[PDB]
Amino acid sequence: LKKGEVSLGTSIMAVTFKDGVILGADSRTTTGAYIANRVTDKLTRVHDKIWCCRSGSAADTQAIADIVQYHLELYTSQYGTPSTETAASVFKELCYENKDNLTAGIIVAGYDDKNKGEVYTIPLGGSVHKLPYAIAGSGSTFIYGYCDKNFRENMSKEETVDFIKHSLSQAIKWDGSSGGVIRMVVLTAAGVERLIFYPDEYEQL
Amino acid sequence: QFNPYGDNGGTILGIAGEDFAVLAGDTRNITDYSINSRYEPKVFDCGDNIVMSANGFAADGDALVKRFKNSVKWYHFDHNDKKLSINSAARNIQHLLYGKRF
Amino acid sequence: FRNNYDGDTVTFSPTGRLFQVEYALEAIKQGSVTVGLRSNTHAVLVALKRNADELSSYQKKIIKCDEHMGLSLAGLAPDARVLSNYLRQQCNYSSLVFNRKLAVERAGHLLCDKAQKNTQSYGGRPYGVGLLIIGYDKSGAHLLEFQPSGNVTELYGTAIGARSQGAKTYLERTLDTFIKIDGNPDELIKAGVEAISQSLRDESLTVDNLSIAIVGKDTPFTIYDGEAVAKYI
Amino acid sequence: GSRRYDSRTTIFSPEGRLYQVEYALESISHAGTAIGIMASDGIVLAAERKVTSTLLEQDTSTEKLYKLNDKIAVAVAGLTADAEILINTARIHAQNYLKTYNEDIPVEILVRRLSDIKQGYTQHGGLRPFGVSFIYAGYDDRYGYQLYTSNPSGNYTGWKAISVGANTSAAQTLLQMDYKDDMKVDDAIELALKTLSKTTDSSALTYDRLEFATIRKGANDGEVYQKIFKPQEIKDILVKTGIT
Amino acid sequence: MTDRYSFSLTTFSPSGKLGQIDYALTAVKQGVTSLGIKATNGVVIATEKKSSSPLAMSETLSKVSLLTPDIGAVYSGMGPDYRVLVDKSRKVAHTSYKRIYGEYPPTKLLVSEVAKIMQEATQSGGVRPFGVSLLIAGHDEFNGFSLYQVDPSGSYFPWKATAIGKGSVAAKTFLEKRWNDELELEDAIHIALLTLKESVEGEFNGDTIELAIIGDENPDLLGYTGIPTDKGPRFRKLTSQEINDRLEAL
Amino acid sequence: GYDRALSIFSPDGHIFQVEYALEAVKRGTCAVGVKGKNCVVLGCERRSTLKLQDTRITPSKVSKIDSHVVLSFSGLNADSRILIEKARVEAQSHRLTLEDPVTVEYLTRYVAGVQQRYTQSGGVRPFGVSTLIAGFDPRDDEPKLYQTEPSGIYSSWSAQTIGRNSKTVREFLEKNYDRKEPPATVEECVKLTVRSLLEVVQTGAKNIEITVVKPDSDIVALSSEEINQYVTQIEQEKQEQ
Amino acid sequence: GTGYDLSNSVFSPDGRNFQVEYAVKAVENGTTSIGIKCNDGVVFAVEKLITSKLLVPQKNVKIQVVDRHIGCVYSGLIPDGRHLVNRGREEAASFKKLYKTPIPIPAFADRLGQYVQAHTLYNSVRPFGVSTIFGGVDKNGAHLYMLEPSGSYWGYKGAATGKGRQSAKAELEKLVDHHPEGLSAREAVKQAAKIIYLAHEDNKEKDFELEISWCSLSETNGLHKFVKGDLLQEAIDFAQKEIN
Amino acid sequence: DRGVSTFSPEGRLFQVEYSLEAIKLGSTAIGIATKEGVVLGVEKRATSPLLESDSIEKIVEIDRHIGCAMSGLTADARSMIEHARTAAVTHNLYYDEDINVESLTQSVCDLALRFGEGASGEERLMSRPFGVALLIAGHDADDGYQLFHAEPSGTFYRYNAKAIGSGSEGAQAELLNEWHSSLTLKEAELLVLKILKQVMEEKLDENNAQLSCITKQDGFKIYDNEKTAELIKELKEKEAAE
Amino acid sequence: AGYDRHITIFSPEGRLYQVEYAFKATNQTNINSLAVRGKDCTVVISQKKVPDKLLDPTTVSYIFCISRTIGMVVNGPIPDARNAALRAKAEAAEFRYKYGYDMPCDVLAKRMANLSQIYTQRAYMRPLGVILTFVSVDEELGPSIYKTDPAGYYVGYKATATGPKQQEITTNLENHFKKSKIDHINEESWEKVVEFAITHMIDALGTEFSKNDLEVGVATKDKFFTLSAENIEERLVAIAEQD
Repeated sequence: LKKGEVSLGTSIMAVTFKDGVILGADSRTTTGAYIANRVTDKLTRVHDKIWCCRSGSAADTQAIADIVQYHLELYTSQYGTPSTETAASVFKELCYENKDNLTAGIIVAGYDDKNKGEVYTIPLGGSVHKLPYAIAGSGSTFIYGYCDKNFRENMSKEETVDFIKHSLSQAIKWDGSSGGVIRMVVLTAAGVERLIFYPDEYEQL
Repeated sequence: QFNPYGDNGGTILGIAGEDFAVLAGDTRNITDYSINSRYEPKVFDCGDNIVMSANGFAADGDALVKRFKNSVKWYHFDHNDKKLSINSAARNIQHLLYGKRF
Repeated sequence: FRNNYDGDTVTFSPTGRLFQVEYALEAIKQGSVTVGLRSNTHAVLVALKRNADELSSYQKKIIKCDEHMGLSLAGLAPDARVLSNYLRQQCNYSSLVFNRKLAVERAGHLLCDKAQKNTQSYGGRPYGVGLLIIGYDKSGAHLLEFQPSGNVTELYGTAIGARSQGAKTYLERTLDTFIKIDGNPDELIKAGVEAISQSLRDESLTVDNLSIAIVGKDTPFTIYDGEAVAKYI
Repeated sequence: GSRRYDSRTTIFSPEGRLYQVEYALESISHAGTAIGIMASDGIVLAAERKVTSTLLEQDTSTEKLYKLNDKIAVAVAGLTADAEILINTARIHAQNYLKTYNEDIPVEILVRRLSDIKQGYTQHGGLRPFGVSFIYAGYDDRYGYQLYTSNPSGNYTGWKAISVGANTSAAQTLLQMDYKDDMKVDDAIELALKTLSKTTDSSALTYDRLEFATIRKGANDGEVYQKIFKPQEIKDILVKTGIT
Repeated sequence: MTDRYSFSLTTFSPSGKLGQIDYALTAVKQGVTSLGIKATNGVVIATEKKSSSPLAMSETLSKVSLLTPDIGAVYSGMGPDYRVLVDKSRKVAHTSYKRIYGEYPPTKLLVSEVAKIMQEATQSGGVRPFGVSLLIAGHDEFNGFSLYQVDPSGSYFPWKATAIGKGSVAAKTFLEKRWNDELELEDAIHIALLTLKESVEGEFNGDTIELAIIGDENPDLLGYTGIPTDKGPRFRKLTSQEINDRLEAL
Repeated sequence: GYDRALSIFSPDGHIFQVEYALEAVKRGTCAVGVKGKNCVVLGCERRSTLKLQDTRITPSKVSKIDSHVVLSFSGLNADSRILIEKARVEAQSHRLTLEDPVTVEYLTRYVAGVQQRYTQSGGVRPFGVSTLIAGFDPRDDEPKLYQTEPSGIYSSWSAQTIGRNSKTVREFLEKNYDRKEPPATVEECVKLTVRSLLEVVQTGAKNIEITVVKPDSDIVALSSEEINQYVTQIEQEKQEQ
Repeated sequence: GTGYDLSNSVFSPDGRNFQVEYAVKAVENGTTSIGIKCNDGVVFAVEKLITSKLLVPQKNVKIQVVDRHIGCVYSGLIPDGRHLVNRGREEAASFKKLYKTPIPIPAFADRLGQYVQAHTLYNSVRPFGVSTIFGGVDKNGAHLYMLEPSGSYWGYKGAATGKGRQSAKAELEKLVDHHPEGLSAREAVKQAAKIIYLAHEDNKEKDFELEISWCSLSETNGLHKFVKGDLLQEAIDFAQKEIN
Repeated sequence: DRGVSTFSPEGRLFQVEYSLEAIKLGSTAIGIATKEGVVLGVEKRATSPLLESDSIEKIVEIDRHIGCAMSGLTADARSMIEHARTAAVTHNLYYDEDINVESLTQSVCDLALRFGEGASGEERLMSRPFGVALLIAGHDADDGYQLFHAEPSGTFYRYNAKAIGSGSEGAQAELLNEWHSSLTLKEAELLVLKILKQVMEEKLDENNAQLSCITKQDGFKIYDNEKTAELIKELKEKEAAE
Repeated sequence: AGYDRHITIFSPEGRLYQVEYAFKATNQTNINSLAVRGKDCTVVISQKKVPDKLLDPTTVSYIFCISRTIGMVVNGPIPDARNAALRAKAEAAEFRYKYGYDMPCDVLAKRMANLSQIYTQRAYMRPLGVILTFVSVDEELGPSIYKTDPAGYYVGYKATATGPKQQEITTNLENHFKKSKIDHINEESWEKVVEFAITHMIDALGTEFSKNDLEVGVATKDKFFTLSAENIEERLVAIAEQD
């Protein structure tokens, strides 16, 4: 993270479920103890069903994403929808290449028809992993035990949701950097759906 | 920071014979207190009845020795398989070494 | 038309042809003759070394690019020297990068594709030499012919340059014999000896006229000149 | 192949000539007659606005006489565009030279500067030269007033007076006739104007058909002063010639 | 590939001529007759909007284009050539002037700058001169209104008024007839209408014709308020309405 | 970017561009130089096609590359300038690099390649200038006379002329000059020069311009008066018979 | 005028590039070769002309593979397509390097067509003297493509190039009618073999060798591979019977 | 016109082919490789008495152990000469030794084809072939003395002796008979110098010709006019016997 | 001299024949295509010709989707089409990338036209002998029609067609549009607009068309797409009803 840019952190988690994957992250962006923008969406679309959880330097992610979005769009404008995996490959490249200049972790997730939902983590190492679910950002620290014990495959949409909803709330609860509101994004064959949650709810779970 | 260098351990000994010549070092390769390979031949004939060994960070000398024999090949190409004089290689290798001067 | 279509490497004939190539291909014939053949165990290079004069020496038509690999040439020498060196690197490169003796076939591809640049690329010219190349490898002995068109071919035997056709027939005429000759390079030689004699027209090969090279199973790519060829003269 | 299309600019005549240079010179014949004179006390610059008209705006218009520096201004014989290139460059070059030494460029240095630049196209590049030649009017410390010239070939000379464009030989004759070394600017002024009016290919020699300038160390001075005359001023001095 | 035409494409004739330029002029003369007039209060330029098909939407093509809020341009010739030059002209103005001086260049320099480009086409290899000439009008603080004409020669000079393209000769003829110093723009506007009407063959109206002026600054067009120093663009383009309005005033 | 090869072997193996450059050389106003016993003198005809020029500010057909070494030429005044230039850099370079000004030959050989390069250089034409090089080596008074030509070839001359008509005056010089006796006196060397000069110049003093290199960076150009005085004298001795 | 053909990028008076059209000449001259997209996948069939006994059987191989799923074959000057092929091999590598996937046939198809067309874009660039039949199984089925020096390729239910293409195009058209269903790779293998011999009847004057390769979503899983041995020998005699 | 790398309809390079013309236009230059040494001699060919033949050297020393002579357009070689000399030095710089005459020679001929306009496959920047041919004489431990004829073709051969330049072929024929391995440096001097005087338009002298040798002991050694004049006069005596 | 024919430089008349010859290669593929702004939408109709069975017909298109929003149909050599489309496709994303929003249609055309203009002026570059047709529903302009030539010249169109018989189709619509007086079709459903065009396509071509016969594409708000043969046939169904 460079000196003077806003720090993301918050808590990003993406979980595949029986009908697909849903992405969620806190809304809170901070520079030090100061919360730069509490409402900021960290969930981002590079591509129609292909999406990303942005952690690390917001500038990086913000900058990186469109680049991927660019190429994918270009790629799609050529060859159509890439695999959510292929999308990850794009990030990895820039990540793995510019890692020395880049501080970003990225959970890449996209809904494929054939693959249903998918999740791909790219930590700052530029490595890539397809996962049933993934978490990253600062608050992710607190929730691993929670997540793992509580995670299941092919849960419902909503089972995942609350599993998400609780997990983040913990991170939001425990992490300072995690907070604002819980933005969730739905990835299925049904389509893309953003979901928001206000503290007065998820703070209480 | 990544260190470009290290040591693989193992001392080498040259001796010029009057009529003959001999060179030797151990076969032991190590890292710190860990033995890389008890048997790791460190000394190499490069051809023309001329043998070479580089003791230090191996991969350096390794690629070097490699590069050197490479030079030998082209020498024979260009000098029409003339034998390379033991001194010449030195003058040559000096360049190779000094080619890395910095 | 000629001056129109023969001028530039980049320009097809109305029939879609490259006369510069065809001319470059011509110089092959202008070049002296060299001969080559292989067993499965061995591959033989046989060249007739041409002079300017008797006061001059006989230009060597044969080149070693490697221990398993070297070549012969009929055509403009420098191109080969360019290519041979280029090739030598590759073999050495393969030897460097992969610790791998360059596959004779895989070797030809590069040169095939290399001159192919000259072909389609304006400003240049194809190489002025057709090439015979032998190598022994994990796939064994191999004889590869090159064309300045880029076209490469793996043969049992062949010859190029001036009037190489006679032996070429004789080789084809002799086909199954030498290829069966295995571990006896001598006959493999003496076959090629009789071969190059076929397209010998003006004179007989001599100690200096003839040039011989061989790679084989345990035979590294090597060259026999003069006294070496004497017993085979 | 590209060869078909090359005019092969820089290639020698069998006689060792460069026809482009030749032809560039030829277009310069077609260029508006431009004249300059080094007087004893100054240097005069007068050139015919060529291809003029009523709604042609004169005042802002300068197609010929351009100022590289306050000690170096020039008259242009050739394509207006091409010179402006060199014009700009030289200025920079001078400015550089100035910025280099904090001192003004001895004119030839700037002249020879452009000289070889033209010559740049001459000996290389397959590039057409400029169809332009120049009257180089400059004052220096060393030779004081200096009147130079150039040709697209880059060859260049000094002059006590000179003319370019059309009617040069005629002017040159008139000039090489009427000139005398000690002439004062104002004499040379009319002298050119005389030569101009005569060498004028049109009917009348008129200000609106002219560009005019002078390099002069003024009476109150120590700053050798270049001046371009305004059309009226030109028209005014046009009268002073009796040409009226 | 690898352009091997590095050699100047247009070469001096045995007569000392540059034919491409001459032919450009030829093509330029072929251009749709287009005019400009520098009046007292300002400058106006005009040209006929050429429809090669009514299916085509004329307005989608602009032969007159603002270079700077006080400078806009028009041509006679190949549209495409005019098109790209506009951008460069626009760009170089920002870059080589505004991005240096923070403002919009005096009409001359930009013109001088533009012509520089066209010259380059004439000289550098691999390229041909452009198929247009340019009538350029601008107002600057010190030189006020000015009107320029740039050729594929890259030569440029001011005018009191002028026209380029086919009927331009006939136009300029009538222009010289009509023009005086003291013409105010509107009459000059009206004049241009009169003049271009002659160069006009098919329908003559704001939908057939393209008019714009260098006028007084237009705070409305400034797009914002609160800045005293900037009262907006002097340039404007005229509506077919306004045109046809004054085409009544014919 | 323009590589195009102008200089090419003719069907019979010539480069006409070179051969045509020879013409501009011939077309170039004649230039001549001769080396006196201690000295060298350089005659040049001022291109006389025009006049009324200011000769002061107009450069001399002869030019100094370095304090001890000068050059004259015949050909396009343009082409010279570049040639003139790099040599000047060269000496300074040699001065700087070698702690020493060049030998006349050194720059000579240097300049030659420059031409000689542009021959087998592509995308450029050769120069149209042949040159005469004069100078006395560092710590050597000895006359050094060198003739170069767009083909980039140089050589030493007891005396040499170049340009138009050079053959004519050369024939004069060939007989008029004697190797066994260099015109030791600068003047007589100058004299022999001007004698040779009017053989072409066709009666002018100003039309003629003279320059003399003496040892140790001693180099001088001569005034028309000095010239005319020789012109006068020469005429007499001719007239006398 | 004339000689429009004499430089590549030039438009003919009718707006054509005869060089490419001339390049097309040797394309026909190129050894007749065909390709077939069977039900799951594609098959690549080419005649190998035997010039002499000195040729070593099976050794000089025409059909070339790009990545592991894409075979390619071309009538024309061998080094050309080879040169091109490498670039394709480059393309997919880059593509896969970027996209982590093996490249879609159509994707791969497109990239080349540009690079070929590039050689239509300059009078100094010699068009390609080859036309490659190429394809393979990809994410969605297979595809069968043949790219022309024109820079034009298409989806092909069947494809043929070289001399005997007519005899081929005949047979291909037939099997289309024989099997609008599709075809089994096996029969795709078999039928091509017949087609080749039939196609060879144009070149019947000399003996040849038969090389056939294929990419089967089923049998090669989507890899591209040669037909070899018995199955190879099968289609031979299958055809060698049917040829009689 | 026509491309520079354009092959003859026979597959030959016109410019190269034409380059051979100026080769014959070059002064006749001759040398003889002996076991004793290699004699070199060349045609000064002064175009004027005012031309001082001292400044004419078509014989040049590459190095002590290796030197060469030129016949053709001379200053072309300057690069090559400068190039060549470098290589040996370079070789010695790397290899702490002399270079095989061939190895050097071979290296030099690689300059040959490097003319081209943006040539396909490499960047070799020169417009035209070299306008000169080279007799090359050097003594190397391996090959002893040798004589190679460098060519703008990039081809070169060993030669018992060789005649290049204008009167080459006839002089060459002379060499054919005259030469034998057992020739002596002095004889070779005599032979060359005579055959020079033979082929020379002008009456041979030390001034209108130039001599030198390369001798394993002394490497490359020039002959001065005086030793030359003696040999000349010596020939004049020996040439006049019967 | 006469190379002016061969290269791009002003004729003695100031003309570029390479350009004008490139205008030949336009209809060389001999496809009569059209474009019309519907009410909300824009529809492109074109001849889809399949000479050979062995082809994949589905692979045959001159209508290319440049963006999510912008489709483009091409008239001329398929390689240049395959060439040009990518160029465009490169732009929009980069435009979208650089400028944050998808390139409005004209800009593309304006952009692409420059290239030709470049090729126009550049010698070693030949121009492409394709005419390009750019339509989409521009959020600001709604339906929009832009057609570029090898000259770098282009303009908006109320509607336009391209092909050998383009002239007639031009007339037909002009008549129709003069009759309508309105720039775009009143029909809200492109469906009708498709059928409308095909009608006037069939009309001005006097030629009936099957599902395979036609290449069809549909510019909609925020999306361009091309119809199936079914959709085609579906339209072919109703046209058989009204007519």
